[PDB]
Amino acid sequence: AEYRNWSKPQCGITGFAPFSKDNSIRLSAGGDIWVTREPYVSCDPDKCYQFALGQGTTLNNVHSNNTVRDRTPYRTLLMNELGVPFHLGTKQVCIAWSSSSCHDGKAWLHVCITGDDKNATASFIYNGRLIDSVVSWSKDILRTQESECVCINGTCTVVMTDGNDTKILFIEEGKIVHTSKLSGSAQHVEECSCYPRYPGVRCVCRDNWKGSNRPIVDINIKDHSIVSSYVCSGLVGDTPRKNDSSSSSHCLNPNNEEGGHGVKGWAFDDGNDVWMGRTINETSRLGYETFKVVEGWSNPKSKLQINRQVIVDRGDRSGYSGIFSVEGKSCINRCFYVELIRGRKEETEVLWTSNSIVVFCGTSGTYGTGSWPDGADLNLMH
Amino acid sequence: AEYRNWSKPQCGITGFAPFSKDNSIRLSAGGDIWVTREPYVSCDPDKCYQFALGQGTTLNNVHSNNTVRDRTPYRTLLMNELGVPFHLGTKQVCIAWSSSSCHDGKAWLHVCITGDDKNATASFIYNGRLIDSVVSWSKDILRTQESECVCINGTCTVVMTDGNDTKILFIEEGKIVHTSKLSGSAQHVEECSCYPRYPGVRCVCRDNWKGSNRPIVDINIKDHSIVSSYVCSGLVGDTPRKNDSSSSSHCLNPNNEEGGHGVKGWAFDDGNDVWMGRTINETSRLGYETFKVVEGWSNPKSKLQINRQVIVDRGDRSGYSGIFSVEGKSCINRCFYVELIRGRKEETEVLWTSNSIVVFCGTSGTYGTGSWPDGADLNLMH
Amino acid sequence: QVQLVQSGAEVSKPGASVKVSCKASGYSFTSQSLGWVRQAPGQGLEWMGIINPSGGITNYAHKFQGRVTMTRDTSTSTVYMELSSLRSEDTALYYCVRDLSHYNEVGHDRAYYYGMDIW
Amino acid sequence: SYELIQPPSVSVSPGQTASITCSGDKLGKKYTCWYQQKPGQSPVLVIYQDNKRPSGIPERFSGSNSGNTATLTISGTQAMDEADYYCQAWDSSAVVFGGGTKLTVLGQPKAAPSVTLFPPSSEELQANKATLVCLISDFYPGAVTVAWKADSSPVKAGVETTTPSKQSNNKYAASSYLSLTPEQWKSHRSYSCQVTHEGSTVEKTVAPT
Ligand SMILES: *[C@@H]1O[C@H](CO)[C@@H](O[C@@H]2O[C@H](CO)[C@@H](O[C@@H]3O[C@H](CO[C@H]4O[C@H](CO[C@H]5O[C@H](CO)[C@@H](O)[C@H](O)[C@@H]5O)[C@@H](O)[C@H](O[C@H]5O[C@H](CO)[C@@H](O)[C@H](O)[C@@H]5O)[C@@H]4O)[C@@H](O)[C@H](O[C@H]4O[C@H](CO)[C@@H](O)[C@H](O)[C@@H]4O[C@H]4O[C@H](CO)[C@@H](O)[C@H](O)[C@@H]4O)[C@@H]3O)[C@H](O)[C@H]2NC(C)=O)[C@H](O)[C@H]1NC(C)=O
Ligand SMILES: *[C@@H]1O[C@H](CO)[C@@H](O[C@@H]2O[C@H](CO)[C@@H](O[C@@H]3O[C@H](CO[C@H]4O[C@H](CO[C@H]5O[C@H](CO)[C@@H](O)[C@H](O)[C@@H]5O)[C@@H](O)[C@H](O[C@H]5O[C@H](CO)[C@@H](O)[C@H](O)[C@@H]5O)[C@@H]4O)[C@@H](O)[C@H](O[C@H]4O[C@H](CO)[C@@H](O)[C@H](O)[C@@H]4O[C@H]4O[C@H](CO)[C@@H](O)[C@H](O)[C@@H]4O)[C@@H]3O)[C@H](O)[C@H]2NC(C)=O)[C@H](O)[C@H]1NC(C)=O
Ligand SMILES: *[C@@H]1O[C@H](CO)[C@@H](O[C@@H]2O[C@H](CO)[C@@H](O[C@@H]3O[C@H](CO)[C@@H](O)[C@H](O)[C@@H]3O)[C@H](O)[C@H]2NC(C)=O)[C@H](O)[C@H]1NC(C)=O
Ligand SMILES: *[C@@H]1O[C@H](CO)[C@@H](O[C@@H]2O[C@H](CO)[C@@H](O[C@@H]3O[C@H](CO)[C@@H](O)[C@H](O)[C@@H]3O)[C@H](O)[C@H]2NC(C)=O)[C@H](O)[C@H]1NC(C)=O
Ligand SMILES: *[C@@H]1O[C@H](CO)[C@@H](O[C@@H]2O[C@H](CO)[C@@H](O[C@@H]3O[C@H](CO)[C@@H](O)[C@H](O)[C@@H]3O)[C@H](O)[C@H]2NC(C)=O)[C@H](O)[C@H]1NC(C)=O
Ligand SMILES: *[C@@H]1O[C@H](CO)[C@@H](O[C@@H]2O[C@H](CO)[C@@H](O)[C@H](O)[C@H]2NC(C)=O)[C@H](O)[C@H]1NC(C)=O
Ligand SMILES: *[C@@H]1O[C@H](CO)[C@@H](O[C@@H]2O[C@H](CO)[C@@H](O)[C@H](O)[C@H]2NC(C)=O)[C@H](O)[C@H]1NC(C)=O
Ligand SMILES: *[C@@H]1O[C@H](CO)[C@@H](O)[C@H](O)[C@H]1NC(C)=O
Ligand SMILES: *[C@@H]1O[C@H](CO)[C@@H](O)[C@H](O)[C@H]1NC(C)=O
Ligand SMILES: [Ca+2]
Ligand SMILES: [Ca+2]
Repeated sequence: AEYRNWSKPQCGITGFAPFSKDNSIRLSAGGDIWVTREPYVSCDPDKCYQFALGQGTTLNNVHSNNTVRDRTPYRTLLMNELGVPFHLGTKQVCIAWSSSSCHDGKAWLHVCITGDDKNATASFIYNGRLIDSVVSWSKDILRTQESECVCINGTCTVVMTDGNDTKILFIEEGKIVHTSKLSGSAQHVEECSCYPRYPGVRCVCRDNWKGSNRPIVDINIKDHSIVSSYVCSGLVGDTPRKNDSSSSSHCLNPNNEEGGHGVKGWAFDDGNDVWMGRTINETSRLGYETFKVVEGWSNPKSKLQINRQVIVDRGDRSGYSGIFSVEGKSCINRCFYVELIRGRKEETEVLWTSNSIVVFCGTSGTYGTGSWPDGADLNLMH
Repeated sequence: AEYRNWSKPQCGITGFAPFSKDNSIRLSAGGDIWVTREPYVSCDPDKCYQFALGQGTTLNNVHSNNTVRDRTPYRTLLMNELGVPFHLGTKQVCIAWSSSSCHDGKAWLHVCITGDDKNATASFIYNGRLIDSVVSWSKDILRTQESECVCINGTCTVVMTDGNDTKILFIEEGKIVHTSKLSGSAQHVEECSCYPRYPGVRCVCRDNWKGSNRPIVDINIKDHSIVSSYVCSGLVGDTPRKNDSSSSSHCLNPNNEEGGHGVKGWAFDDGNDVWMGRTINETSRLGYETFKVVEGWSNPKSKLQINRQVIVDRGDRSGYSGIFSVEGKSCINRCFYVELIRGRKEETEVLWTSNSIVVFCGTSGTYGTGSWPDGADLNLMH
Repeated sequence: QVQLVQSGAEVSKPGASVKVSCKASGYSFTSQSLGWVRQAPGQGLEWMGIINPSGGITNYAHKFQGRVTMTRDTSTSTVYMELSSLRSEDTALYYCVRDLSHYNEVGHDRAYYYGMDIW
Repeated sequence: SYELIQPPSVSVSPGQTASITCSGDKLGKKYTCWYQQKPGQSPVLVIYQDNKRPSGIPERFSGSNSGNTATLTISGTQAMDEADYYCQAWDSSAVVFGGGTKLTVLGQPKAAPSVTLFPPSSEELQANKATLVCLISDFYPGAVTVAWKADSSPVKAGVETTTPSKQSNNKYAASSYLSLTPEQWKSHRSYSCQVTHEGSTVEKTVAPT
């Protein structure tokens, strides 16, 4: 087994095709299924896996009450093969209310954060063994990507933030070998969706304070230098945001439109164009769409989209989304998952909060239309 | 595959980082989970496993009533990958109401004791086949470590006690090749937490009759000689015990403080210092803490601790704890598990007695604070 | 120039209901949660609940569950507090507050505790 | 339900350092806030996240949270710092306040209260009513707690107490009323009014005879 290098061009992409769906909530009405949130997908060279942060309980369970709380000592990182729902046989790979995972070509790395809000601990588990650990540096809720990290030549990069102070850690076989502070014009960086862009790593993240345009972080694996900006596209990708006719953007600064909230999302470049996903509803996490914005990676005045696809209808709930990359015979493909959140507090028919997932992958072929929502009937679940 | 030699220095340790947690009791309120007690963790060169002694029943089950009894013909040793809760697909590897397990680098060895109190039988299962057996020698409840044994160069050592007569057995591929009687100044030795200390094996055990300082047993693998003493540290590690200001200790004798009871625990040496865990509460199994006592391995007057960590808050239940060792690239790391006991007789809200586990591993990095208790709400479980 | 201006004083009969309003300005209305703290004459502060103007989700203190309704109108940058089944011990000074905290109970992914910076 | 315990009153002299504590179970694990309420205006955030000061708050105000106690510290106290101070934390997203602490910058020496307990007037008893009147005067600082006793058992219902107000001599006074039925008045041997001021208690007693 050799280290992954991702030294292949990005695949030609006309859009995205259906890949996977777990139907987790529908199954939990007749079976013991974990309560989860913040899921993501990552693949080793052989097969793909779905991850999620459990709540230490199943859904049909007295302990599923009040699972809207995001930090508890009972949250663990769940790992299953993609398509296997989180049943009672699921492996909890570490203790975590925030996490990131990636495969360097030889073994799995898990970054797992747990503990007190003012004094959290990030554990670094490589090939099933704890190798390193680091304490919160700002003493104010240490958190990380909630999606896959990226490894190149045995060096894995993960973005972590503390307090409102964002750092980029370089990990070799579980050992922190270098730490770089976030540099550039991105003012707030959270929950980065990173992907290999040889010879470096590119991340599209979430600005939870000042902008509805997503920040970008570029990581150089060789000299550990960091540069950061914002996605130029005049069609911004965060939620909440203004409508398409009145929204604006900027390549270096946050747009100062609908700050104070956000949602984890993704985008990746295709020449001067950008592929991105976002919620259809501009204010709430309803629906999910993907499209390409021509000149969207380099022109902040561009609002010309093409190749739109509805992933979730505007009347159905979505949630977090992120990117994962897969190495093919000749090119690196881009895929993404969508978290489909159900329950409290937006839905009062039940006492719990959980999610299912739907997964799409880039295609060079052709495709049609559809909608793949969670599909559970909360009114009937009691 | 080659035999393990553990011929590497002990890793530098600043403390312990979170590793695993199974949330067994919380899940059992919405799913079929085994009733267990006396758990432990052991790893082969590839992955780690959690063990426990089942009670022949799940929790939501009429047979979970009166599971405070510790010896029944229905108890079996359960084996799962670390992090996979004991669901109905769990393998019962042998019949046992007392057990020990270890991997010699080639295959698994299980020591399993079952049968009548006055005439128990220890079975020795190696690579899934029964190789040897021995009868109780004192005819008064034969028992063993309830944690991992230690193998060096194909020779595995396990500590076993009968009656109030403690013996150390040397096993090669499942066959008892030598038996040594316990020698030295340790007066009562039970439930040893053993770890490889090249070229030998060191065990920290439980004196259930005369001392709240833990006994030590040192095993020479080459000449089968045994020497035994007590942990010097003036901060003793058993429960019950006196408070820190009035407790005393001795390097060769039991301290004669709060005898008649105890709890399985662990400790390991770091030069002249000792790392150890213990319950926070001095009289009951409430809370769990770890710390280093400077000169604690060689000075019985030392009460100077540093690097304290709260594993379980003082208001939450703990239980047995033990050590397991893991071979890294250049050093041998020390990890430990904590059994989190819930139910009868200390808690009368339910009819059953069971446990979950939390696992920590030594780190050379930095860490914060927290508390990781069982977390089940017994009041709501009915 | 962040400020909260509240409606005028009210006298109400026991058993009826009272509705107080509060207009926010100086910042984007949808960016921060707004809550209500009351103070009986000569007593301490007592929190009633909060509303997230982005989504309208509310979180009430247990003592007032079933008695209080908080609403928001983003077009007018105004929040309201309606307390029903009024009793004599509801006589108090009612403060409108801006809570910079992020509560899971009103739609935030990561709970974050700050405090009430504008009254 | 979680609770925060503050001392009802704390006194210092101009330029001295005032320290207001706030106690709660494992309070060091949680985030704390401190609010300053001057007479007649709204509360003001002076400390958030245990020890952070909002912009514009004087650096004399400092905060600390460790173990089970949170502490607000005001170095070199000025007369304008006289106010009520509230600690604040969260219990499962629910905001919780301490009882509040009155801070007094001493402008005169302390004075013990004078307590006068009036039985119900015969004109009130003849009107089938009964009100005990406990009048407290000439004390400083202006902070007292009143406790009523039926014989030796504490009374809780029917008690109403006013906030200490300033007299013409710059000292403070307060009143407390215990309303009860005429029959409750005759059925007990004695009633007592306990006024505790700065840690020491002054009590008066009346009887139906
Ligand atoms: C079955 O499934 C397939 C696959 O999913 C479906 O095909 C897909 O359909 C969607 C929806 O229509 C398409 O996305 C949309 O793309 C258009 C852009 O494409 C149009 O404009 C192009 C540019 O036009 C200018 O330039 C050309 C130069 O040639 C001139 O001729 C023009 O006059 C203009 O000057 C044009 O090139 C395109 O033609 C090409 O593609 C079409 C296929 O659609 C073919 O017929 C042609 O042969 C040619 O190959 C095409 O005409 C975007 O405009 C869309 O976004 C707008 O609409 C969204 C709603 O759908 C909305 O959400 C957006 O916000 C956006 O808003 C627009 O309208 C607003 C108000 O109405 C305005 O405010 C705003 O400014 C904007 O104008 C959307 O992105 C996919 O590309 C297409 N995929 C593929 C692979 O073809 C198919 O429809 C399904 N069929 C059924 C029956 O379900
Ligand atoms: C976030 O997480 C991190 C990681 O978990 C937390 O850090 C950890 O904090 C715990 C708790 O404080 C520490 O454990 C404690 O260690 C002290 C010993 O350390 C102190 O004393 C050292 C010795 O002091 C003498 O010698 C020096 C020589 O330099 C002189 O200067 C002194 O004056 C003395 O003569 C001293 O060297 C230490 O300083 C070093 O470490 C501190 C970090 O704490 C730094 O500030 C320094 O820069 C320096 O690097 C330090 O001052 C033990 O005393 C503790 O045990 C006592 O307290 C326990 C309660 O916590 C109690 O259960 C024990 O029984 C014990 O009891 C003591 O008190 C009793 C009554 O009060 C007495 O009866 C008894 O005799 C005894 O005195 C405890 O073991 C960890 O070491 C620390 N870990 C790390 C990696 O730093 C951090 O606190 C968390 N933060 C938050 C906000 O949550
Ligand atoms: C799921 O969790 C919710 C939130 O904790 C539970 O709702 C709360 O339940 C408690 C009962 O344990 C209620 O407290 C009670 O209030 C009454 C007054 O109404 C008081 O007399 C009691 O002493 C007790 O304090 C609380 O009001 C209630 N809150 C809400 C918002 O409903 C709920 O019970 C849980 N459900 C299940 C099935 O576990
Ligand atoms: C769980 O196990 C306990 C312990 O065995 C059970 O409690 C016991 O239940 C038996 C019934 O089978 C009780 O015996 C009966 O006692 C009455 C007199 O009270 C007598 O008239 C009957 O002939 C019979 O002997 C016994 O008292 C009771 N003991 C205690 C301490 O409760 C319990 O029933 C079991 N629960 C379940 C759900 O299986
Ligand atoms: C995006 O999703 C949000 C929900 O998260 C949608 O907001 C909802 O919109 C409906 C329809 O306007 C609101 O109900 C209506 O309220 C008006 C108020 O005047 C009333 O006249 C109607 O009779 C009806 O009750 C609903 O309150 C509102 N929900 C929230 C939480 O604000 C929004 O419409 C979606 N956007 C798009 C473009 O679909
Ligand atoms: C990752 O490692 C590979 C293999 O060691 C490096 O491959 C070299 O790539 C450069 C240009 O990309 C070539 O000139 C060399 O001939 C390659 N060497 C070999 C042995 O194949 C690659 O450069 C490394 N990339 C990063 C980003 O570290
Ligand atoms: C375990 O077996 C190994 C391999 O047979 C032994 O390794 C020898 O170690 C000694 C000193 O430790 C060296 O002088 C020899 O050169 C080693 N031999 C080889 C072949 O490597 C080791 O001594 C054994 N240890 C025990 C405790 O039995
Ligand atoms: C878009 O939002 C702006 C708010 O500035 C509003 O004036 C405009 O009417 C909206 N346009 C549409 C098409 O909804
Ligand atoms: C410790 O225990 C002894 C009992 O011998 C008692 O006298 C002493 O007060 C205890 N100390 C503390 C701090 O509890
Ligand atoms: Ca945003
Ligand atoms: Ca003992």
